Amino acid sequence: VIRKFTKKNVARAKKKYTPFSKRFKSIAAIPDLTSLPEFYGNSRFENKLKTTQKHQIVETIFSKVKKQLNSSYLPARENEFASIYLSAYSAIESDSATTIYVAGTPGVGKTLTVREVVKELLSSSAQREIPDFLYVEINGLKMVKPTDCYETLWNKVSGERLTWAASMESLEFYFKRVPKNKKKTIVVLLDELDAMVTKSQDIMYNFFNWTTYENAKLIVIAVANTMDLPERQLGNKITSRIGFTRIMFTGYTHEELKNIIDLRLKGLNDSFFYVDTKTGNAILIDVRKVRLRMSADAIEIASRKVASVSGDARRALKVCKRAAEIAEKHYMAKHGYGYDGVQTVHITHVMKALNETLNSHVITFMTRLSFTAKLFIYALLNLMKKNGSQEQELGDIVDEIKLLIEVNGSNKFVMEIAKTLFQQGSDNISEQLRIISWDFVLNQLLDAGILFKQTMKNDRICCVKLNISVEEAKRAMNEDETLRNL
Amino acid sequence: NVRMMLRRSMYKLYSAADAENDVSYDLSLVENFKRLFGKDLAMVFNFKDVDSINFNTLDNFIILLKSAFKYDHVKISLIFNINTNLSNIEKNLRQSTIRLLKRNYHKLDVSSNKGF
Amino acid sequence: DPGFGSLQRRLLQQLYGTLPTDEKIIFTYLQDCQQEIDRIIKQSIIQKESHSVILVGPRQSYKTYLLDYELSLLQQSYKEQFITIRLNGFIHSEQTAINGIATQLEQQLQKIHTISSGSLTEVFEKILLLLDTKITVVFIFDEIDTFAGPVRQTLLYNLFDMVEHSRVPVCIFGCTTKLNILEYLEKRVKSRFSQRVIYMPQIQNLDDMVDAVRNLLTVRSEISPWVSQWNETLEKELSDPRSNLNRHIRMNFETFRSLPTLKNSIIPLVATSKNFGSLCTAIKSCSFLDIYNKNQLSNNLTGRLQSLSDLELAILISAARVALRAKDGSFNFNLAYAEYEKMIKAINSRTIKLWLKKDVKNVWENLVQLDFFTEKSAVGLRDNATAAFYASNYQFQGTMIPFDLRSYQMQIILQELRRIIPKSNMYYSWTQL
Amino acid sequence: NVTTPEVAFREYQTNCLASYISADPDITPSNLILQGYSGTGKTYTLKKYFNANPNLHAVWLEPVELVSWKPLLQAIARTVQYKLKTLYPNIPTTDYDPLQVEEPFLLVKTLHNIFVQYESLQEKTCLFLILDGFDSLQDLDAALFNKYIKLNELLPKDSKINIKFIYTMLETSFLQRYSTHCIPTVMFPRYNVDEVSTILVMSRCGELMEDSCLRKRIIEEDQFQNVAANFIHLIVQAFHSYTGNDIFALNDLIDFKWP
Ligand SMILES: Nc1ncnc2c1ncn2[C@@H]1O[C@H](COP(=O)(O)OP(=O)(O)OP(=O)(O)O)[C@@H](O)[C@H]1O
Ligand SMILES: Nc1ncnc2c1ncn2[C@@H]1O[C@H](COP(=O)(O)OP(=O)(O)OP(=O)(O)O)[C@@H](O)[C@H]1O
Ligand SMILES: Nc1ncnc2c1ncn2[C@@H]1O[C@H](COP(=O)(O)OP(=O)(O)OP(=O)(O)O)[C@@H](O)[C@H]1O
Ligand SMILES: [Mg+2]
Ligand SMILES: [Mg+2]
Ligand SMILES: [Mg+2]
Repeated sequence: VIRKFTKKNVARAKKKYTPFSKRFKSIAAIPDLTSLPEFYGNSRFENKLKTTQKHQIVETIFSKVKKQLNSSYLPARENEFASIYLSAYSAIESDSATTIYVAGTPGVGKTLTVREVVKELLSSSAQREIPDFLYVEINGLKMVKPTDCYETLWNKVSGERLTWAASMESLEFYFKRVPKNKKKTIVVLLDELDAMVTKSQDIMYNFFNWTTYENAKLIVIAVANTMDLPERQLGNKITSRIGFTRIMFTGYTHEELKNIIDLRLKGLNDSFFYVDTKTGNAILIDVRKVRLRMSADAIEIASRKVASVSGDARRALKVCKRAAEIAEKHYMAKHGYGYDGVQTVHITHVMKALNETLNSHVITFMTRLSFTAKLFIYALLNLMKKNGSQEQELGDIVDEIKLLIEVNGSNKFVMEIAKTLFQQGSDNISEQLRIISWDFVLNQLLDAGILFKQTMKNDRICCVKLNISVEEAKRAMNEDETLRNL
Repeated sequence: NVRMMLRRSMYKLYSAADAENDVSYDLSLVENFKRLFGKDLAMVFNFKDVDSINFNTLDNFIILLKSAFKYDHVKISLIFNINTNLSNIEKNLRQSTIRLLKRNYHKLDVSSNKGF
Repeated sequence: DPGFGSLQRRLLQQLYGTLPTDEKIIFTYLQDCQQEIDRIIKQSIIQKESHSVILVGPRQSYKTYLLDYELSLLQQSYKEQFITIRLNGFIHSEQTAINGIATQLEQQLQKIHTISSGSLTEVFEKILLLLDTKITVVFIFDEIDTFAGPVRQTLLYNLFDMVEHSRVPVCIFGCTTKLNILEYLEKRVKSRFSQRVIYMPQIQNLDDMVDAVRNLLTVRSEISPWVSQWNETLEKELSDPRSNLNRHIRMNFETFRSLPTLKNSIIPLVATSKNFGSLCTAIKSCSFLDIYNKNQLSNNLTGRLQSLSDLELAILISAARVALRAKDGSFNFNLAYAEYEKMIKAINSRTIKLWLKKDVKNVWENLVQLDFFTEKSAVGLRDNATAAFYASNYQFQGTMIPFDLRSYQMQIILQELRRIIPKSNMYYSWTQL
Repeated sequence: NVTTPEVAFREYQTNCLASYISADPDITPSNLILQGYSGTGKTYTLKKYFNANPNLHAVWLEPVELVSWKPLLQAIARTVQYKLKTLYPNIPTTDYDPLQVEEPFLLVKTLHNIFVQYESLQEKTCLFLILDGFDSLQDLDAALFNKYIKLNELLPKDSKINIKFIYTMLETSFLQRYSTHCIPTVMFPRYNVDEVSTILVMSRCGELMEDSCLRKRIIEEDQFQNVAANFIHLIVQAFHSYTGNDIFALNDLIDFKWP
């Protein structure tokens, strides 16, 4: 058979098609799923990434501060912890089904406190105060396809691998018809729910609908970045019909961020260290004893700057880590140390680490361009000063460049550079319609994002706009000693 | 477009050659024709309703088929079903394409009105 | 003699940067940036910290060069401590990046001592099982702006989560030309990013370019008898402020400010020399640089104008006259021919053969083909393959009307033709209205 | 270590070709562009250079026959495999299916799998992939050439076989879209009337003087070359204003008006 096209790289998973409604003859024929070694979960790739080191690492006194300010390593989230914990505990002890929607901006401690509530629930179930439950964590931004959540959750429930539609019918039949005495309670963390709802609202409506079933024994914790995601993905009738718990996560204040930072630094500040003077390795208590500190006002202004802009813990922790890294860079450069009295992280280190975030490189990039690129930007600024359109044709820029060269003939620099600009300093080269490196600087300003150019194959009538603002361009061209006097 | 013309032409060519291992439906089927099937190739293109095909596409397809002239086992014949007249056709084709088509062409009045 | 061949080969390998790592040339104005990059990699492969950092700079600003030199520096001392996964934003799509990561992981783990088997869901789950002392995984992401699209930024989210939370040491080097790269990221992605942005250092003064040329062309190993004399000839030409070499370096500094642009001209100056005296004469004169610069401009709108015939030039001038008189700059074949025929009639009244319409059609097609004319409001060459596919299935209105009625616009205006056409040409007086 | 042949008005282009194209991969650029309009002798000069250096390993692809990007990738994989097994017949290789290449990443993977089985070679070699007419591709989006510039970065640098790309393109504006990449580019400017006349004489006088109609005319009733050259200059003097500097159009007019 002669084919019209070929698909030669099809890789298909060995996933079955038959849903759970056909695994048994009747609803009364289903055994105890808790007493089954494939149900409810009743990582071999670590040794791939393993090797042996030859030389010992020199662990500098600041590397403790850097390692201990990582996001991988619950002050201020007590009402949220209490609310999620009492909703989940009350629904678990009553063998009911509930759903808690948690919203907020990134980095405010949403996933962390939901996980801490879940571990506290697991510890209480270890003391047999509440019945046992399965914990499933489903992240919408960790998927190839949004329907794979259906494949994931059922695989955590039954242990078998199905396709997503059959998994959806299996989960529907599990939460609807399977009796409560033959099943276990399930707590689902639906993180990044906006990643799974972009195409359509099937996953949102299915997961919220399963908690309305009397047989479900299902706890769904759904975490998102906007508050009106259920109100705009489902109607108000549906959201009134489910009745989810609604919890917002406001950004941290500066005092809360400060307590977070020095609770990360509780055992390290104002502490002693035995430091090897020839290598720089430090051991927490030929050897010098060095005290280490971070000042209070540095953390204070860092947490004050973060709480004004974003209020998230990740930025505050990362500027503290960057300040410690800057201090350790200067320390290692001063003492000549390698990789294999009082040491302080100062206010100026936090200032510099914040200034790398605060400042922009647009003006600095534009002041170090060539004369032709600055000529292009100056001609563009002259054109938007004259006709006031904010989009200029490229031919108008060419004519404005030609006019600026022709007018300033008495200037020493323009007289010295015009032969370069229109003949590349050579008498065998004819006078060109464009300047030398015209398309080079046009492509460079388009690649940098300074410019925007429309898609048009006529090079004269094609339009170009500044993609930054007019004031950084004015500040850049007034820095140049050539452009600012003409 | 020219891509669909070439893909349909090479699918029909490969199907007709197989009728009496998959391949790419492009002009490398033409250059590899004697390596696969062992015999020489004579393609006869019949363009139906030439007054209806977009002439830029047809010009680019003729320029595409010009690339097969460097293969010694290929000859190409073109049949144009002209409905209006020949002067209306050559005013829509580019002059280099007309110079290409001028080397050997034959006109044939195929109307039922001719001679009654 | 083999000595000049050895010296020419050494100059060519120094210009292409294909020396070994111990002999590799690093420019002074780059060195601090190199040291900063040298810090971050040394905090990942040796000290097992996790880093994410984006290098921002223009094309040919030595991002890939410095990253490759750092990796090949670390490869000769710690080869069992890290693996390298490299992705490119042009080649890898959102689907094929996962397959590329898995394939590169399985070969790089077999180069020290399956993830890539199955569907995309299974492969991505196995990758997250692998990633989300220990071997450092170093990711080199070229054109990282293409994955920071207005679409779910799934891969950047997962890579930055591997940076923050994973027990595997992970170092990401993104590379971009966009100065506002932080605005491209979604909030969750930006929050998970370390906000360590290295802007690549620019050439600030002419002595930076002079020192870089001195670094590129000085042979610092005695592998030829001509090495010392070539070095002192080089130092004499680079020390003279009025030499031809300093003039060309100043010219590049004011126009391109690009050392690779200068290397592309210096390479066939060295490679076309036949002996040592010819090479010394060529570096004294730099006449080959002028010939090179003349060749690089030979197919722009100036050199294409001088290749036209007098009938082609007459049709171009007539079309420019009609386009200048038109309100929107549009013209067609009929208006241009009418202007041309009244122009030949007014010249012959004060002899020139007037060509017919059928012959002027070929000249018109040749002027369209040489990009002197352009179809009105034509987009031209589309940005991406999807837009080109959408355009290729559309039937444009210009392709069905007869050729004499198609609207066209000039890529060169009448004033530019008056600038370029010499005074002795017989159609120069019609470049004014 | 290379031979620079004689091309009649392309001496600078041949010298640049000798300066850039070499059998040693350390002194050879990854990408080389030859830019010129139609009939400027790009194919002629490149063919003369590669036939003057038979030790250079070149693979010729014309992308006007492939139309789209996927057949171009498949043709690259197929022709690279074919050239390697007719170049090294004593190296046992697995014949990879070129139709499995449906993505640029798949081309990278397939080329890596092709090149790892030639590591038994002694010296590092060059594979010259000549994409004669890249911008003659019919679909031709802007983002395609950027995939081919950066293709060598994804392939192993210490491999025995290194792929070198030589691109031929027509339009100046297409080339000027990629000016910041600083790829070495050799320009082929359009010939003048004298150069066109000399090229037409040297390429068509031997075919005109040995034609069947002329030798039938001398029997019905150096100087044959004189009358063929005189016809060529008469055709040029009559029709240079009409054809411009087009070699092909003047060749058609010569072929039409010779009998
Ligand atoms: N209250 C807190 N106490 C201590 N550390 C915190 C706190 N809140 C956040 N952090 C730190 O900041 C990190 C970010 O928190 P988390 O992952 O819970 O944020 P999130 O609100 O879920 O963010 P996103 O929307 O980006 O996923 C945590 O991993 C932790 O290291
Ligand atoms: N691995 C390498 N070995 C030798 N020279 C190299 C290497 N990588 C790049 N170069 C050279 O370094 C110079 C700078 O180009 P490079 O590719 O490093 O810039 P870039 O900023 O990474 O570019 P782009 O943004 O276009 O990817 C060029 O002349 C290039 O040929
Ligand atoms: N320098 C030359 N010496 C002799 N003949 C030449 C020369 N240049 C061109 N020709 C002749 O003109 C023909 C056309 O040249 P060629 O095909 O190389 O041009 P091109 O620029 O590659 O064209 P295109 O853009 O159409 O592919 C050649 O096949 C050859 O017969
Ligand atoms: Mg979270
Ligand atoms: Mg790069
Ligand atoms: Mg050619």
